[PDB]
Amino acid sequence: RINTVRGPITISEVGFTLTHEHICGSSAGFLRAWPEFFGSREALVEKAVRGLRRARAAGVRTIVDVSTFDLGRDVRLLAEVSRAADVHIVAATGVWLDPPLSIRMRSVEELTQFFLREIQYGIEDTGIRAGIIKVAITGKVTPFQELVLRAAARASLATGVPVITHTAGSQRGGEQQAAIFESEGLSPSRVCIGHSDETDDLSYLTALAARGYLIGLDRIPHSAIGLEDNASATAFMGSRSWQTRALLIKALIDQGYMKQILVSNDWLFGISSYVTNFMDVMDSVNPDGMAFIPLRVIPFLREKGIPQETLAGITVTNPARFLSPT
Amino acid sequence: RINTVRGPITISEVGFTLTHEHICGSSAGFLRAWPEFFGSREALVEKAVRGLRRARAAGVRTIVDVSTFDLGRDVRLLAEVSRAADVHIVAATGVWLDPPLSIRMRSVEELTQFFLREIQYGIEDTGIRAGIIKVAITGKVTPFQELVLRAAARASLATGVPVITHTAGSQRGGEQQAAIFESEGLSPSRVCIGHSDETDDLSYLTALAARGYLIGLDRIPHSAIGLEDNASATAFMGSRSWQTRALLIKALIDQGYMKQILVSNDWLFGISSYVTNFMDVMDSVNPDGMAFIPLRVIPFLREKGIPQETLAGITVTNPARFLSPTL
Ligand SMILES: CCCCCCP(=O)(O)Oc1ccc2ccccc2c1
Ligand SMILES: [Zn+2]
Ligand SMILES: [Zn+2]
Ligand SMILES: [Zn+2]
Ligand SMILES: [Zn+2]
Ligand SMILES: [Zn+2]
Ligand SMILES: [Zn+2]
Repeated sequence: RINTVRGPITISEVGFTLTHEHICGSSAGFLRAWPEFFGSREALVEKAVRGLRRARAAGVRTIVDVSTFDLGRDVRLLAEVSRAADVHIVAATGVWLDPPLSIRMRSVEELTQFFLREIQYGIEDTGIRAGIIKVAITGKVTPFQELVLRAAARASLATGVPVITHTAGSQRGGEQQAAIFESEGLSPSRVCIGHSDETDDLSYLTALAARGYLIGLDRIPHSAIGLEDNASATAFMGSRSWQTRALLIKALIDQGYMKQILVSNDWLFGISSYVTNFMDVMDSVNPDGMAFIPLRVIPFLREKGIPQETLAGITVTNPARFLSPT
Repeated sequence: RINTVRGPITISEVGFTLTHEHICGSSAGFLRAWPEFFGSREALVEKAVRGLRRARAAGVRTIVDVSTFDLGRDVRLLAEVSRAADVHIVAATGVWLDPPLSIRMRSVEELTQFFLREIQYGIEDTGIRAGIIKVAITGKVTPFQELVLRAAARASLATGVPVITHTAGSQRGGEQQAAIFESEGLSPSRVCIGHSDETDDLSYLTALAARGYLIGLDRIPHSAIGLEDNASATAFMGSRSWQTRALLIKALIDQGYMKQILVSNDWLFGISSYVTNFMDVMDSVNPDGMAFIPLRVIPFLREKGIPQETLAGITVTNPARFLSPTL
């Protein structure tokens, strides 16, 4: 069974899953301290519920919200939105790229215990347990990021819960992360190397897939094309089209890797961790939001000749195998 | 009136005040996400209540908790401990040295609104309103720190609440905070230059006091050494003696500046933003906690011949003048 913000669900109940999404990109405590940054908590809930309900109408049954403590994960927000939209949400533990001092001063043993608290006991006082561990690196893994990766591996070996990563920007960091994970004895089948659609290097992707890693092509809608005059947009969403991103799904299917592929939008309903009103720029590129994958990518891949069955395998079977604890 | 975590109090209720303290040094959301770091929330509350009751029995009536959002301020913790200890606590807005992205991406105008929300409306959902604005800088003030200082000046000018600031990693640089604050039209009498006991340069402190700034000699018990192993202990407390620090209080008095002096401990009852078990290092060097000022420093100054009336001016009158909102 998989833990969600509404409690445990069976695999059969998971259904069509977007495995890399967020309700709100933020910082720890920030939504509680300054909800009016989002116009109000109530407005952000309403936006999230309308968006998830549109995704649900397009067939989405589950999302995995990969926001960690330091991305401002608010598990009560997740719970409210999950229940109102009636879509399963899996919450996350782990450490993203903006740890505060109380996180970044911690040893590997301490970080392991924090992730275990979140998976085993619950998040804060809520009893809501994490279903995935999210980690991130920049460039070359920093000493602190290596501690986070080792703690993630150890928490996953203890609980069976999977790890999702990424490397900041379009740097291809999977091989360095995979080295660390394997040094801890973590099976590749527990690890998704995320934001892998940021690169065209198919040799890099195929080799990771061939080792049994899951490949997150999780950014598909993010494109700054047409937004060339917005330098903040280009830095966040890149210059590659969504079709270019989507064709990596095809390329990996064609190389025999369909079982290793996880697809998502990396969308959200509010963001405070970047420039002000960035959500508006995002919303203007992808008015579909989280429904982008079912509504637009899926038919795109069918049209390129991929079998509905192979698409169902990527969007249903792969996420269930990935999320079910081992 | 002055806002506290229990509501508004009158000037005459403020009493002997420690103007630079913390209940817990932490990070935003951390005490809620990992209270077992502190052994438990229940354990942190008990320790804080005992420590504030000790300070109270030593004559303390009010503390100012200068912890900002990014220092992990939990106003519900402050309200709980203030009630159980019967010591008023004034809470803070502002930005310390660990702003997360959602803060460090903000403009001066946005930060001004955030500080105004916490002063005028309340902190989080609690209705508890900040009574001071805390800001911090390093080195040569960074561009982001300059934004924070100007937003603080604008929030103070709109509400009358004062500003407490310091320069981390050096023993001067109040001159940087002063130039920026004055460029915004802020009166120096609304500003305390904190951690001023870290320097031995008295001409520097006297020149700020002559301009009307208040001088925080607020780190007095952090002098302590004897721990020559720890890079941690020294890189944070340092190598001087507390007496030498306390003598800066007498030095400013002798220069005619008694009205400009605020004294405190910069203590806390939990700390997660540095090395694990740093709290135990701090408690071993200063087992008096927040009672160190009234139990050690005040009698030391008395024995150096400072009169009662002067010591009451520093500990009672100056903090009430500082904290009372004055536009
Ligand atoms: C800066 C705050 C955004 C919060 C979203 C967290 P994310 O890391 O999963 O989203 C991003 C945000 C920007 C990215 C830029 C290049 C490559 C991948 C990127 C992923
Ligand atoms: Zn990411
Ligand atoms: Zn992502
Ligand atoms: Zn993401
Ligand atoms: Zn300080
Ligand atoms: Zn201080
Ligand atoms: Zn302090």
